[PDB]
Amino acid sequence: GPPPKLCLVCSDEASGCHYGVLTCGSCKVFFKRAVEGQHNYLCAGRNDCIIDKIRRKNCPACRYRKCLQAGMNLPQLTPTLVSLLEVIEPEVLYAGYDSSVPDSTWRIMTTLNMLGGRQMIAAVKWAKAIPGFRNLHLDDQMTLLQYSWMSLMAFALGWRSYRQSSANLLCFAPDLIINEQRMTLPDMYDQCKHMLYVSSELHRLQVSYEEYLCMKTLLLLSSVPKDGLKSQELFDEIRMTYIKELGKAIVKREGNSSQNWQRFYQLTKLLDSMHEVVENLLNYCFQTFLDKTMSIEFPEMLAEIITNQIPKYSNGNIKKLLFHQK
Amino acid sequence: PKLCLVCSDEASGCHYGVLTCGSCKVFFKRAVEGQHNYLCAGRNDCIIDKIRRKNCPACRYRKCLQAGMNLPQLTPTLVSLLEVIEPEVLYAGYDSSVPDSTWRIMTTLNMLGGRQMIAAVKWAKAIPGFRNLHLDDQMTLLQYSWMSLMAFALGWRSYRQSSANLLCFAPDLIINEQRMTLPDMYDQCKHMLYVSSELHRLQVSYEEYLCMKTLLLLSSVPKDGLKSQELFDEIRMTYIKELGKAIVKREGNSSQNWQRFYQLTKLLDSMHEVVENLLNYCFQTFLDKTMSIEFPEMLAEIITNQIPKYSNGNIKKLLFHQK
Amino acid sequence: SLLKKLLLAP
DNA sequence: TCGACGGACAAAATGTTCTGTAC
DNA sequence: GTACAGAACATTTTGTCCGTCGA
Ligand SMILES: C[C@H](NC(=O)C(C)(F)F)[C@H](Oc1ccc2c(cnn2-c2cccc(C(=O)N[C@@H]3CCOC3)c2)c1)c1ccc2c(c1)OCCO2
Ligand SMILES: C[C@H](NC(=O)C(C)(F)F)[C@H](Oc1ccc2c(cnn2-c2cccc(C(=O)N[C@@H]3CCOC3)c2)c1)c1ccc2c(c1)OCCO2
Ligand SMILES: [Zn+2]
Ligand SMILES: [Zn+2]
Ligand SMILES: [Zn+2]
Ligand SMILES: [Zn+2]
Repeated sequence: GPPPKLCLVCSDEASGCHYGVLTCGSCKVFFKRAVEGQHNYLCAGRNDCIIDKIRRKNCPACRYRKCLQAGMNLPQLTPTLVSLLEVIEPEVLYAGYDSSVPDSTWRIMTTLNMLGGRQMIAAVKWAKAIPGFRNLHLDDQMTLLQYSWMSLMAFALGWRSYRQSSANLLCFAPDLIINEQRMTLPDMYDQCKHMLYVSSELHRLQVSYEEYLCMKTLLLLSSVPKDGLKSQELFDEIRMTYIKELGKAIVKREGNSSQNWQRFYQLTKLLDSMHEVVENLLNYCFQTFLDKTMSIEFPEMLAEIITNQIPKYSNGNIKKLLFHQK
Repeated sequence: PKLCLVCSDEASGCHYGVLTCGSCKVFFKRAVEGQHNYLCAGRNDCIIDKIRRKNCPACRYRKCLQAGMNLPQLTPTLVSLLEVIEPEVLYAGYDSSVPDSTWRIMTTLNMLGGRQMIAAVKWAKAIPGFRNLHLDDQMTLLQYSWMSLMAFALGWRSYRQSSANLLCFAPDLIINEQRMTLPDMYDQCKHMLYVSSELHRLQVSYEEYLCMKTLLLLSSVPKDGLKSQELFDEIRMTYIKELGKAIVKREGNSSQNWQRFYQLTKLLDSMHEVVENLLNYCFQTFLDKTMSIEFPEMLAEIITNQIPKYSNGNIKKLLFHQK
Repeated sequence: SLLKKLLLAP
């Protein structure tokens, strides 16, 4: 008797070749229902759930994604670079926000700056753990963090907001969530909308965890001094490694020759728009820092980076790296 | 404001030691009695919220045990008129039996867009108090807001016919992800996509959309002022009050209503950058002698007459927030 | 020098 | 009187079998 | 005489309404 054919989606015995792909009966009708049904399936995990006979009812967002990766229409104890990135991912920090007291723009922005300072501290220890960062010069390491701190904070905040609040709210910390009430507070709305674009794009693109981990490391290596770095030769091969790393994460995710490129296009196109997001986020942050009348509190760590950055952008000595235009 | 310690849905009482909703009470009592092998598909940290509680039973059962569970109308309103004069949906006339092209898609959409632009003229000609304006203002307002009206109406159709994720241009021509990554297409779609995303994010009403689109027609004015500025200013604040009336018909809490007006008028403001960015690519394409995409005469006349107005700075874009 | 001291320390 | 338990009933989500139809 | 699409029935999993019973 012939060896049982397997479902390219849930690994249960396949009933035939349905919708172009060797699929089972349960997977076939799930796919016809997802297309015609008009659903905005959300993932409780990180867009990389395991789809098998036992867990196919588990996630319809990842099962409907796996039907498109297999092609429907109408060992592993060898660490990889991204397995290290996952393990060195900073923990969730709490804002220390006293919810038993009424909100205010000052108290909210001060708390988030004081929190952002601690997030920065972790972002330094994270950078040290990235393979090859401490191989570069100290003046380069200091520069890379100074230049890309806002890309790392708005990217990690955008992903936390995507995952935790369906991409509707900003999830700064478990205790300080900028809700619809807090967003319409004075001087809040416009800055929050920039952070929300990051979350809204990660939502539209259904970014997977491995893809996110690679895009984040690539964001640290996205802004360079106009003339270059002390160890620029090394910087280039390090950045090139994580572009190949991103491409590896896109191969698992898409499972198709032509899909692999259309995907790389969008993620790298988002990585480009991150320079415009950070351009706008820093314009308001710098204006607030210099605004003596607002008098919002910035921590000793963050204030130091802000002062040593304001005349570097206004100098043009910042070569923003692009994947698509230049 | 009672919230479920497991799924964050409105809790119904203190069930099995913890404040939970009715759905989690029976999930827990079921999961305990039925000796189950609940396997997690992620990293055993799945998010358990109202929308995703059905997803990971392994993580929901873990969250349950963590929380500490154990065993006569005849008078027409202004907005009722806008509902009647709202234009019908048109068909692109796209033959899907032939492979897609950037040229074929942009040209079909320009052709349909020209017809949608004619329907905007009949629609504006029927807005209460719009016909009352001077004719050289009725056509100035139509020319300034033409892309604002089309993007907002497209955004509403995309929001309504699915969610933010795609561009419902015509019942027969929808722009999916594989279509969006065609040459030159991505950047222009990105702006349209934003309009559907905000409409979705805000869960905008039809009565709210109707009012906002009328305010989008009355959003741009000449730098040297309109010939009927006394009347335009009066028509505009009538529709601003009308938008407020349509926000009243929703929730009804004073601060909720104020905040909703803040968010809605913030979107009406952002439409000026969305249209500025949509026009930069449109005008670039219109002049391009390599792409050769054909625009209908209806839209070519507007593009031609709008390029030097845009440069001269004779467009006073109105703002609700003036930040 | 506060950012430098965070980098220098092990 | 209120509030929680569980049973009874219902809705949502998933899966199988039967049928038509093209070879 | 196989092999699929879609409809029809079916099962599984999840959610609500309600009467009971102790306080
Ligand atoms: C300096 C800014 N100040 C101003 O702009 C202003 C407004 F005060 F002027 C401050 O920025 C941020 C930006 C991200 C922030 C925080 C605080 N937590 N997170 C965060 C959340 C989740 C993960 C990570 C993260 O980086 N995690 C790991 C480390 C690297 O890997 C992963 C960081 C502060 C800000 C303050 C208040 C704001 C605001 C912006 O925008 C909206 C209105 O209120
Ligand atoms: C002029 C643009 N051309 C360029 O910018 C370009 C590409 F040539 F450069 C053209 O714009 C539009 C904009 C909206 C359009 C159309 C066609 N239908 N609708 C539409 C849908 C739903 C409702 C209404 C509407 O108005 N309905 C009622 C009537 C009045 O009241 C409400 C109108 C074309 C465009 C072309 C191709 C594009 C594109 C943009 O964006 C993405 C890439 O492909
Ligand atoms: Zn299957
Ligand atoms: Zn999933
Ligand atoms: Zn619950
Ligand atoms: Zn789980």
